[PDB]
Amino acid sequence: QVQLQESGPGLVKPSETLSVTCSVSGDSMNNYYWTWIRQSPGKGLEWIGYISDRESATYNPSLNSRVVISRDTSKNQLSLKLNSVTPADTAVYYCATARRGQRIYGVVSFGEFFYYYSMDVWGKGTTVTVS
Amino acid sequence: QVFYKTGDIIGDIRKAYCNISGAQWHKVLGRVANKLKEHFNNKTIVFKP
Amino acid sequence: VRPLSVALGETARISCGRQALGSRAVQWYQHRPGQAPILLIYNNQDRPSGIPERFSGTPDINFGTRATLTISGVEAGDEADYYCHMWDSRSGFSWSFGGATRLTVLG
Ligand SMILES: *[C@@H]1O[C@H](CO)[C@@H](O[C@@H]2O[C@H](CO)[C@@H](O[C@@H]3O[C@H](CO)[C@@H](O[C@@H]4O[C@H](CO)[C@@H](O)[C@H](O)[C@H]4NC(C)=O)[C@H](O)[C@H]3NC(C)=O)[C@H](O)[C@H]2NC(C)=O)[C@H](O)[C@H]1NC(C)=O
Ligand SMILES: *[C@@H]1O[C@H](CO)[C@@H](O)[C@H](O)[C@H]1NC(C)=O
Ligand SMILES: *[C@@H]1O[C@H](CO)[C@@H](O)[C@H](O)[C@H]1NC(C)=O
Repeated sequence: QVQLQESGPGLVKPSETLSVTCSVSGDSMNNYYWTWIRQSPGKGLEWIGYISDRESATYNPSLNSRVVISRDTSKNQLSLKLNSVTPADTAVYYCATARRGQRIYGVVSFGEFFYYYSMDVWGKGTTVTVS
Repeated sequence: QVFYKTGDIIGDIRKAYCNISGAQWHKVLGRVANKLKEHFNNKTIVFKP
Repeated sequence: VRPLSVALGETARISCGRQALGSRAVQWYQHRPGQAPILLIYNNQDRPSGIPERFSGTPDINFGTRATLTISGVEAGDEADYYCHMWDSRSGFSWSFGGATRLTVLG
């Protein structure tokens, strides 16, 4: 069973590199696509860019590719590096697993499949504020 | 005078297509190839797009 | 964000705020404050493993039908917010979850 524990710095200096990481226990590392969730206070659930098991990371265009993520093979951990942070962006972070599923509504040969992800496991949550 | 134009697609956007069974088409095309061999000196018959 | 009240002891249906532009495969997640949210329905058809049948959704048969989430009465788990995540062909990837819907029960 996955005991999803997130390493929480608690306080991060503004305009500095961040190390916010989630640990995964007793699970295959490349079994599912790896995704992260960050919810600002007084805001709806916001999903930041996910990283594939092929070490290719989708990025939210709003974040301007500030986040850099590289999954650590040894530590079973998803290391997030956030640069030039501000008090606004810092918030609670959630670690999640995404199951890629494709919905086909026509001829696959032409190409009418779109991939939709399902959040099988959700993060416990770690709250980080600027210091 | 009313000019009828295409406004939008309600739903998915899907390419138009025509489906032809491969087995029946290739059977008939083999028959056509033999009949063309009869009139074309038993040469190998090559259909190309 | 405007929460919708739910009748006490009666199952209630919430309609997804955003509208699909094509064939849709919605994702439903029930957020839990201070804990890990639990996914409710995937592909709007079948419940995930370990999830009760209390949550069900409309099929995508035909067009002109809106996806909905079913809940069982009112409880502590039902009180917390849940989200509707629309996946339609035309829009593409759905980066934003969307507006939140919350259950409120009192008296
Ligand atoms: C010509 O030949 C091609 C093959 O070369 C053939 O292509 C097939 O086209 C059909 C549609 O006519 C596709 O079937 C789709 O499959 C999806 C999922 O597999 C199904 O969607 C389910 O049903 C409804 C949606 O309508 C929804 O309530 C339900 O929830 C959906 N399922 C899920 C899990 O969400 C449908 O059966 C259908 N989708 C539609 C109609 O939108 C095949 O996938 C195509 N197969 C290939 C190989 O491309 C085509 O039909 C042929 N055309 C003729 C005229 O003969
Ligand atoms: C075409 O453009 C007009 C105006 O830019 C817009 O109102 C209309 O919805 C568009 N149609 C499609 C199919 O995009
Ligand atoms: C075309 O349609 C007919 C009847 O609708 C069916 O019997 C036949 O198999 C179809 N052919 C293909 C290639 O789908």
